[PDB]
Amino acid sequence: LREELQLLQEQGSYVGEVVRAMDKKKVLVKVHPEGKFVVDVDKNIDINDV
Amino acid sequence: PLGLGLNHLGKGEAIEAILAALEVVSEPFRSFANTLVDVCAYAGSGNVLKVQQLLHICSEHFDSKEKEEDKDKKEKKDKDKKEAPADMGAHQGVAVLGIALIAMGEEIGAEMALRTFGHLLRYGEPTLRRAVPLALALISVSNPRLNILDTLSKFSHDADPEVSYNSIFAMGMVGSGTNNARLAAMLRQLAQYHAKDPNNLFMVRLAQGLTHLGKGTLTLCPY
Amino acid sequence: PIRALDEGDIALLKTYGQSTYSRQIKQVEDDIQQLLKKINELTGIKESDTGLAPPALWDLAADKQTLQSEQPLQVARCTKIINADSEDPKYIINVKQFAKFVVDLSDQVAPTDIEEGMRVGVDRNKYQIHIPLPPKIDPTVTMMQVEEKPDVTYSDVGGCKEQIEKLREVVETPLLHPERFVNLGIEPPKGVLLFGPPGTGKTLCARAVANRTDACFIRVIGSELVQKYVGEGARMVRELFEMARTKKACLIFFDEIDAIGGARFDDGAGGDNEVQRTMLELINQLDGFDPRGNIKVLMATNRPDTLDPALMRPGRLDRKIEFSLPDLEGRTHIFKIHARSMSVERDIRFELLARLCPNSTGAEIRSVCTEAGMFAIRARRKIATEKDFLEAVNKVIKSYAKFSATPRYMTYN
Amino acid sequence: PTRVGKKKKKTKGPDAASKLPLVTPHTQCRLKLLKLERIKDYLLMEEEFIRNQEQMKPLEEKQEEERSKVDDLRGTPMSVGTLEEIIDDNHAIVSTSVGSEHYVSILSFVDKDLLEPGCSVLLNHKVHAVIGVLMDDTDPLVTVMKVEKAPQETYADIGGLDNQIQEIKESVELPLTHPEYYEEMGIKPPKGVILYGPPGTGKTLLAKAVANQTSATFLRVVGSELIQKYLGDGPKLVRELFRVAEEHAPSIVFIDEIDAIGTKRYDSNSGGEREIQRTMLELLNQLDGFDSRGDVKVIMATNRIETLDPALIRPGRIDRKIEFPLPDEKTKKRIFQIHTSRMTLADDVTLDDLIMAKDDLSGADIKAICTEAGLMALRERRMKVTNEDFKKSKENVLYKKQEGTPEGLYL
Ligand SMILES: Nc1ncnc2c1ncn2[C@@H]1O[C@H](COP(=O)(O)OP(=O)(O)OP(=O)(O)O)[C@@H](O)[C@H]1O
Ligand SMILES: Nc1ncnc2c1ncn2[C@@H]1O[C@H](COP(=O)(O)OP(=O)(O)OP(=O)(O)O)[C@@H](O)[C@H]1O
Ligand SMILES: [Mg+2]
Ligand SMILES: [Mg+2]
Repeated sequence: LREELQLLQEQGSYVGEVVRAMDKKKVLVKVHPEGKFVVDVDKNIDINDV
Repeated sequence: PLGLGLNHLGKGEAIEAILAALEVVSEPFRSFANTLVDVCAYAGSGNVLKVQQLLHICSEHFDSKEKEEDKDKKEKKDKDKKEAPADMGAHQGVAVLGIALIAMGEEIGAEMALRTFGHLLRYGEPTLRRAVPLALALISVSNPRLNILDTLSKFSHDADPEVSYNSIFAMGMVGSGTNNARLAAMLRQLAQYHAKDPNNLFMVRLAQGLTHLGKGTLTLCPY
Repeated sequence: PIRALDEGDIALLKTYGQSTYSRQIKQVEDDIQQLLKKINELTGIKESDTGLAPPALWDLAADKQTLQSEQPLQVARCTKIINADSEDPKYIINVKQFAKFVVDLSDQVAPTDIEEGMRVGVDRNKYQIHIPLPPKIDPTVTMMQVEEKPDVTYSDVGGCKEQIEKLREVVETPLLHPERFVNLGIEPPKGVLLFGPPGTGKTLCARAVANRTDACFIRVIGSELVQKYVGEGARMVRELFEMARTKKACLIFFDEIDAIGGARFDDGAGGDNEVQRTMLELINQLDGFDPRGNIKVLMATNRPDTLDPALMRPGRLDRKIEFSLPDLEGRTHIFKIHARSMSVERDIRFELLARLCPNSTGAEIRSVCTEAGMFAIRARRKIATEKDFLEAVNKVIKSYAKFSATPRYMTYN
Repeated sequence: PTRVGKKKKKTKGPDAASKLPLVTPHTQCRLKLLKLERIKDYLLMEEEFIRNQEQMKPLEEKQEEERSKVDDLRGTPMSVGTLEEIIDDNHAIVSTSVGSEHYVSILSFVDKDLLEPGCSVLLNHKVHAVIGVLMDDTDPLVTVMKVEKAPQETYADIGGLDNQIQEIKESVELPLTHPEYYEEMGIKPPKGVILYGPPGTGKTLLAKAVANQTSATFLRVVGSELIQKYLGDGPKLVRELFRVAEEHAPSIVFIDEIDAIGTKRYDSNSGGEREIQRTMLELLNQLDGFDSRGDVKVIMATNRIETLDPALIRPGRIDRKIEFPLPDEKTKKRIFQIHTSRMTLADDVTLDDLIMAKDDLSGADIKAICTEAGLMALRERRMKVTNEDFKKSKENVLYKKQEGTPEGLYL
C-alpha cells in the first residue's frame, strides 16, 4: 500500500502523436496544442517499434 | 597474378585453387593473389558457397590501410559469377551492392564497388543508370575524387548508344570548371565518346546464342 | 439436398495432388517475405541529417563562444508601441496576443527613437525596451512578386490582331507615352476583364505581357485569399493595396476570380460568409474614398455570367475584351506557329487543315500538331506527311465531335 | 551564374519492390523450387553480410569531440519554430505556434544559405536559440499517398487490350525510357490521360500494371481524398501534392474517380458547395495554368464522362481520351484463358460455349464465373471443373442485370 501511494504521487505524462521518426533515437511529435518536437526515447522502446 | 587467372579461367573443379594458393604460400601482400586465381576459374555458375567465402573472410574489419586492396579485389571477383546466371542473381547483385557497400561501407564501397555496374551489363536500363549519379552528382570530393571519377568513367561502360547524353553532357558542363579539367577532361569525354562508338558493333557482353560466354573475358577484365 | 463438408473430408483435399512440393514451395515463399522485413529493420539507415554546416568552419564558434552566448545572451521579444507621455517614459506597449503592459526604457536606448507604432526588443523579466527594429514587411506578397520572365513573344498569339490592339491601349501605352492622353484630355481605363471559351488564349496574353512590361508585375494566387481564420483573408487584401501605392505603376494580375466570389446571397442564413468579407474588402480598395492612382488590374475568367454586378461596374473593370474562335485566317496563322519547329514535308498546305477544324481553339490546333508526329513514331519516319495530319484530325476532333454524321452522311453531298 | 543552386541538391527515392518477378513456370515444378531457394540464398547472405557489418567495427571516436558537445550544446527537447524575417547580424527573429516572436541568436554550424521566411527551424526552450533547421516539412497526409509496393502482375496479366495499351505507353513509359525520338521533331509528349467507359472493364488494372513496370515514383489519389472542412484546407493540400511530386523524381500522379471532383462548374445556393467547387477550380490552375509544369504526368479515370467540367477536358490539360468498351468474341477468349491458368481443367469443356452463345458481359464478370465454377466443384466433391460447373455459374453470375428493353417493334 505504501508503494502504491508513492507512485501515484507523481506528475502525469503527456500524450502526443508521432508523425515519423528521425535517426538515432529521435522522433517528430506534435502533442496536441503546441508546435512539433524532436525528443529522445527511453530504454525499453525502440525505433523499429515506432 | 592476372595472367595466372587467365591461364586457368572457367572451371569449377577447385583443383586450380589447390594448385595456385598452395604454390604462392607467402606473406599477405603476396597473398593478395589468393583471390585472383580462386575466382577467375569461377566465371559463371551457381556456386553460392563460394559467394559466401567471397564475403565472410575479409568482410570489413575496418582494416587501417593494410589489406584494403584485397577487399576491393575480393569484391572484384564478386562482379563475375553474377553476369551469367541470366538475371537471376543480377537483381540480387544490384540489391546487395547498392545497399551494403555504397551504404554501409568505407574503402570497399566508396572507392571501387561501382565497377560491378561497369562489369555486370553493358545494355543500359534506368535502374542502375540513375543509381550511379546518386553517388556521382554527389561527387563526395573529400576523397581523392578520381576514385569517384573513375566511377564516372565506366558508368558509360554501357554500349548500344542511348539517350544517356543528357547525363554526360550536363555533368560535363559542371565538369569543365569544377571537377577540374587537369585530371578528368580526358575522362568525361572518354565517357562521352564511348557510348556512340560506332553506330553498331556493341556486342562486348559475353553472351552468344542465348547465354554462352565466348571469351571475351580475357580481353576486358585486364581493364 | 446439397451439403458436402465434414472435417474428415477436409483431410482428403490437402494430400491429393503434389503432396511433395506443396508446403515445400510455400514456406520458402513465406519466410523470404519474413526475410524482406528482417533486412529492413536490420539496415535502419534513415539518416535525416539537416541543420549542420560542413564540419570544418564552426570549430571556432563552438569552443567557448557558444557557451559564452548562452547565459549573457537574451531571449527578448518584439512588440508594438501605442504612445508615450512627457517627462517620463510612460510607454504603453501591446503584443496583440499577450496583454498590454506599461513599462520603462532601459539604459542602452536613446530616448528619441522610441516613436509610436515601432517594433522594439522587449525584456522578458522587467519588459524594458532594448533594441528598436526596422518595420515589418509582408512576407507573402514578396513570394508572389514574380521577378521572372516567362518567354512568350507577341508573335505567338496569332489570330488575335484586334484583341491585343485593345489590350495594348490599356497596359503598355500609358506606361511609355503618358502624353497624348493628357495632351488631348482623356484618361486611360484601369481595369480589363478577359472572358470567353476555355483554351482560347487567356493565359497567353497575360504570359506575354509579363515579358514586355518594364514595370512591377504581380501574379496573385487566387486561393491564398481564402484562409482558415476569420478576417485573415481581408487583411491580405490590404497589404497588397498598400505597397502598390509606394512604388509607381505596378501591375496586378488576378486569375479565376470566379473562385474568390461570384454572387452575394443569403437565404439559408449562412454559407460563404468569410469569402464575402474578403471579396467586399477587394471592392472598397478598388473604388471608394482614396482612389488608387496608378494601379492596373487584369482579370480573366471562363464563366463570366456568374460574377457579381458590383465587379461588373465600370470604374472597377472598364474594358471587356472577349476571345472568340479564329475564322480561317487566324487558324492558318496558328498552324504556321505550332508546326514551324518540327520536321515536316516542305510542300504541304495548311489551309486544307484549317478547313477541317471549324469550331476549334488554339489548344486543339496544337494537339493536332503534336499528334501527327506521334503517328510518325508509330511508323518509322523522321518527317511528317500530309496523311499524318489527316489522320490526326480524325483522331482529335472526329473521334469525339461526331459519330452519326460521318457514316450516315448522305444528306449533304 | 549559369547553374544557380544546382537544382535543389535532391536525389530521388524510387520503389524497393519487384525483387525478382521471374516465377515463370507458374506451376508446381522443381524450377520454382530451385528459383526461390536462390532468392533465399542471396537475401540470407545480404542479412549475414550486414550482420557482419555492424559486428566487426572497432572504430570508436564518437564525434572527435566536435558533434558530441554540439549534441549537448543543443537542448534535448528540441522544438520547432518558424522564421518571419532575417536580421543577419547572427540575431534573427522567429515565430512560435502561438505567435510569440523572439529576438533569438544563431547558435552556429548553420549556413545562412538555405533558410527562407517560411522554412521551419529548430529551437531551444531555455534560450529558444536556433540550433538546426527542419527539413522536408511534409504534412503527413500526402505521405500516405506515396506507393512503395508494386501490387500486381505486368501487362501480360490482362486479357488483351493492345490497341489502348500502346496508347498509354506512348505517354508514360516511352517518353521516360527513350526520349530521343521527340527531339528529332521537337514535340513534347502528352500529359493528361482520361480512362473512361462502362464499369468493370479494366481501368484500375491499367494503372496498377503501369505502377508495377515503371522507374519513376508513383502517387495514388482516391477521389474525395483532398476534401476537408476548414474552408482553405481543401486547396492547400493540392498545392502540397504537386509540390512533393515536383521536388521528387520526374514521376506520374494517378488521381482516380474524378467524377466526384468535377461537374460543369455551375453556381448555386449552398455554401458548402463552394469550398467543394473552389478546390476543384484551383486544381485547374496548378495543372495547366501559370508558367510551367515540370515532368509530372496525370492519369484520371471515371465511369461517366459527359457530366464533367469542360475546362478539364480541353487539350493542354488532357491530350488523350481513351474508351474502354465491353469486349468482343475474340479477346474475350484471352480473358477466359488467363483466369483459368492455375486451375485443374477437365478436358470436357469448350471455352467457346459461353462466349458465342451470350454476347454481353464484362471482364469482371468472367473472373466471377471462374471463381463460382470452382466453388461448384467443392460443392459436389470434385477437383476438376467440367461444363456443368460453367452451366450453373454462367446462370448464377448473370442474374443481377434486369430482363430487357423493348418488345418486337423493331425487325
Ligand atoms: N491564339 C492562339 N495562338 C496560338 N496558340 C494558342 C492560341 N490560343 C491558344 N493557344 C495554345 O493553347 C494553349 C492553351 O491556351 P491557354 O491555356 O492559354 O488558354 P486559356 O484561355 O488561358 O485557358 P483557360 O481559359 O482555361 O485559362 C497555349 O499553350 C497555346 O499554345
Ligand atoms: N481485360 C481484362 N483482362 C483481365 N482481367 C480483367 C479485364 N478487365 C477486367 N478484369 C478483371 O476486373 C477486375 C478489375 O476491375 P476494373 O479495373 O475493371 O475496375 P474499374 O474499371 O475501376 O471499375 P469501376 O469503374 O467500377 O471502378 C480485375 O479483378 C480483373 O480480374
Ligand atoms: Mg488560362
Ligand atoms: Mg475504378
